[PDB]
Amino acid sequence: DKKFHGILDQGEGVLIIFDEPPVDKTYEAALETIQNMSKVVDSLYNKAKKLT
Amino acid sequence: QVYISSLALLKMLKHGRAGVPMEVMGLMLGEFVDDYTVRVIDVFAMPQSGTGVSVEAVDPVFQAKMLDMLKQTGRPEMVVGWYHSHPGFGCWLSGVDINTQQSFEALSERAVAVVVDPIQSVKGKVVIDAFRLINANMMPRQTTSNLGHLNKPSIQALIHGLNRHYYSITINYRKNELEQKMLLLTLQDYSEHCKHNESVVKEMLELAKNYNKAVEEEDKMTPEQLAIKNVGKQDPKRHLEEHVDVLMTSNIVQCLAAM
Amino acid sequence: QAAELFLDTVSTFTSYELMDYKTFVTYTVYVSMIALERPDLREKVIKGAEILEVLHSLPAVRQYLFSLYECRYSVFFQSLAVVEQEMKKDWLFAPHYRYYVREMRIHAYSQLLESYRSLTLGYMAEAFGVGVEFIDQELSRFIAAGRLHCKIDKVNEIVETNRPDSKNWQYQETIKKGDLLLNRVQKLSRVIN
Amino acid sequence: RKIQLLCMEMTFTRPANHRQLTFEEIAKSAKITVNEVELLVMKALSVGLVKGSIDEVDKRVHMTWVQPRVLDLQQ
Amino acid sequence: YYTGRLEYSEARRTMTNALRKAPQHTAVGFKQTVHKLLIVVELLLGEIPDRLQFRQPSLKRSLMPYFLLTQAVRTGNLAKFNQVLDQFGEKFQADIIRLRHNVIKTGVRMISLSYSRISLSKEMIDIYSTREPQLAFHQRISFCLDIHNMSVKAM
Amino acid sequence: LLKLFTTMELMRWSTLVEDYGMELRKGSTDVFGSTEEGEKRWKDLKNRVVEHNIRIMAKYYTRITMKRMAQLLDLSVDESEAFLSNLVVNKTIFAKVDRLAGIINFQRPKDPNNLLNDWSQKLHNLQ
Amino acid sequence: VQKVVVHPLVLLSVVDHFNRIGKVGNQKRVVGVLLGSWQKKVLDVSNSFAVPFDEDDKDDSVWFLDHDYLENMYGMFKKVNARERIVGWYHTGPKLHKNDIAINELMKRYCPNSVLHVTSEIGAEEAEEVGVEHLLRDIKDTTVGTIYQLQDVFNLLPDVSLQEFVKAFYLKTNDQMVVVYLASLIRSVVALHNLINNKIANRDAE
Amino acid sequence: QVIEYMIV
Repeated sequence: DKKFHGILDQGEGVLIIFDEPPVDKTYEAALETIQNMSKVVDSLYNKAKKLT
Repeated sequence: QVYISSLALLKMLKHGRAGVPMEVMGLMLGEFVDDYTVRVIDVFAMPQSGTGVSVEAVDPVFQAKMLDMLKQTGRPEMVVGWYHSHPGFGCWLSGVDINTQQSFEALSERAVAVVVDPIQSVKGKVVIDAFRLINANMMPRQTTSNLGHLNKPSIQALIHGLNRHYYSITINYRKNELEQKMLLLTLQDYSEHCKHNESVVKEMLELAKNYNKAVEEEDKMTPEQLAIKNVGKQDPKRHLEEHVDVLMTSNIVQCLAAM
Repeated sequence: QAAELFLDTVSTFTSYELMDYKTFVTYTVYVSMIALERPDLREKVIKGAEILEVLHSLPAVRQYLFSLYECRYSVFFQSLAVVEQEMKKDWLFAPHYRYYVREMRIHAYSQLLESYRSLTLGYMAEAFGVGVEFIDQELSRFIAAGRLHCKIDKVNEIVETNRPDSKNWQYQETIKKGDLLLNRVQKLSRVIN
Repeated sequence: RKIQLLCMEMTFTRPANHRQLTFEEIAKSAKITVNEVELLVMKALSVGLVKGSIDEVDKRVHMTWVQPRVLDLQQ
Repeated sequence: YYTGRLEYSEARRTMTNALRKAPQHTAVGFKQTVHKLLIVVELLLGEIPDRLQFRQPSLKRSLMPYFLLTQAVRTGNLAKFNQVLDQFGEKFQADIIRLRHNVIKTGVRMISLSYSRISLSKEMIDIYSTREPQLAFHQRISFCLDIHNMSVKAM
Repeated sequence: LLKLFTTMELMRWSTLVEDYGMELRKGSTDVFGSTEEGEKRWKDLKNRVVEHNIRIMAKYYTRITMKRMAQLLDLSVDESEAFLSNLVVNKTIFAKVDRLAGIINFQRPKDPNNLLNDWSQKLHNLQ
Repeated sequence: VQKVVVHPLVLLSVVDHFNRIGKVGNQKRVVGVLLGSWQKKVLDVSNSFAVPFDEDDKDDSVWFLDHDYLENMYGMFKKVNARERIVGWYHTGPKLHKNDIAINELMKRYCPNSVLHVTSEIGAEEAEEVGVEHLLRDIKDTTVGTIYQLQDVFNLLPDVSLQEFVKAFYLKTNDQMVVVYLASLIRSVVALHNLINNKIANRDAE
Repeated sequence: QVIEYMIV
């Protein structure tokens, strides 16, 4: 909920920064969709499989 | 029968397409051996009037003087006959005949003109046809049975009534290998590769949701070719195919050449 | 889908007879911290003035709720052991409570060690008072699953944590995912159609 | 300064894949240190004579200079 | 499948080729041991939780021992894998280092206390990648679609 | 001021100023003999020593040293870090400044494909 | 300043012109001028005379004219079309020398840009490709139906340094590979939909 | 992978 960088230290007491090369969207859209096509194939399974 | 160098075809389409409709005119140059085999090498673009051009385009000094000039540093032999440049419709020559038919025998019977069409020919098959002097003489040529494709014109009464006088025959074509042969990267993550696979996968998401709705919906209660392919709300599914096609010619190939 | 739908509903159905309340807002506030994201709408859980007054009469799930964000975890595992005794009731039951205690557990440990680049044995023992082997065998089971980024660095007995991000999350996710999807088609696209 | 600039920059013919040398420039320059490392390539890098960055924690001068210079009959 | 009845490189592709023809075939012999035996060999290569236990309720064909050895490796200790092995002893298919291999995939941390404890070039650890590491898996599904063309040659 | 100030080359806080103190001060903004706010604008010129060569080491370099930047600009560590913080909070450079020696690095340690893209961009006698 | 575009009108005209002068001997750099619109990127769309080329056979130090003949064809095509101005001039392929730069300079009279060099682009043939696509029969377009400079050349060659660049290249490939895997999937699914359409169709035609 | 990189 606030800057996604801060891991801090107890011993020497520092604050490491820039943890992430952040989310580029690519895999998130790709993987997500491939999950859809499942729905569509199941529907086909309605027509083709729940017919024959 | 009638032959062309096809430079006359390209200067023909150039002069015609340049001046539509204005019916631009000109007159070509060539040689005669027999009945009607006419090699045409160059068409001569005789100039244009205001908007209506006629026999007055047969000028003394333009075609005479420039026939001497490109007789000298160019096309040496005699002219063939005229042409005419019908925009729009096709080929029928009502007011053209009184300005063309009587002009031929002033030179010779070995003289043809030709109406062309640089509007409706967007094609690579341009409308070209020469003709005869069958003003009179309704009184041989086995042809293998009347040549074929003039029993298939655009058979229209004013055209076929014009074809009583017209009698087109053929248009041959020549070219050489040289001319034929003659006529015959990157971009990576600028924003490019991302923002055309950040784009298209989103339409694969919700267009594949509408493809889900299509296969769920048309599975049952479907008849008469899906009400004629949904002319309305076009078009589900094919869109997905098109999207798939777009990236796989791009997100591989030049990327391939990256390697 | 469960929490938000529940969360943004309020509930009323013909005198709430299938809602059977003394259950519903509880079901929300112990279905939330699985999937409702700990920064985002967990504040909408806490400072949201629609649910806090009706869990006021329900202090057990209340002290189950404000024992995550307040890091008082010596009572939070106590609070989660209550939920593993009222897991008995609901007929949506068995891998829901075993998976549920699994993800309450894993989300509880991942919440703690993410803020630190190095986690000591005494402070992780301070989370309840369990000592060593509970955290050792248990966290080794979690990194055997590989769902946190920590590791039982017993060389010093101080646990290290950087964060490789969720760029790899996808890759690992989609190997299995892709396989399954194609397999379904592989289940169909033969002669049997 | 100027023949130090060109001729102590030109002697940077190290095809060594990516030219990276400072240790040569330590000994090639009869001069005290980082003044020889930065300031020569400061003014060599302001005008177009040498382009490229410098690390001096690493003591590392990267260069991609252009300077179309030599007749080079045997090159 | 009978060719499936050593090597483990292709037992799963002959498991895909094997588990095809049984709508309702037998109750002993042919229909039974192909599935459970081949997924046991699919653990002889070392493939663990997430295809195992929810795929069980299709067959349920006497279903005790081989599943018990699958979680006996999914946990991975010799102490109760002993009583899976010796106390059962008749499970057959007689034809140990693999459940050792599971727990030592972790380590304590990496080295494990100056190269010595027991449990019982891409500087990253193997997360993902944008080079040769993930390319192999990528060209998996591409190959699949290409092999799935066969569909167009069937009408 | 043209050939020195406009061309991206080094400066000094005041030795060019006391070098010009017989000409830039009086000779024949910065009003003061005792005038108010003629001082601070001249202090603004000290900022024109500061923010100029931070554009030079920012336009040119990676990490330098805490000490070497602390002696290029003749300051201590602290007010150089304060001028640096002023120079980053207004979003002029991209400083990976550090307390220890891994100071002001101008680099993208997440590997965007800007490098990939840049590489692609880089890619008589007969008579 | 921009480049040149092409119109194969002038290409067929010069090609037919060297079909003209190809008599016995006379392998000649036959220079003829072009007329057409000259502005930002153009072609000087139409050709003209030559006053045919002969020097001794190779002793190329003597000229051809008339300037009044320049305005014969350039002058009386204005009676036909008034859009034009001379820049372009050609000769044979492929050799050029100081004769050609001396007809650039000596017979200049307008011609600021006329290479038949940075103006190097051989065009599109706009609005008149109907007289090209009819002329692109047998074998078709594709098949249709199917020391200082060289010193600065190798300044931008070397790259095997795979730490950073190598990792980046690896990564991008992986990401794009994935994209293709994602796709090569939904077209396989919709292809399978065409399979069940054809199998239920011929199945009902039983 | 240029050798490795059926679709037509």
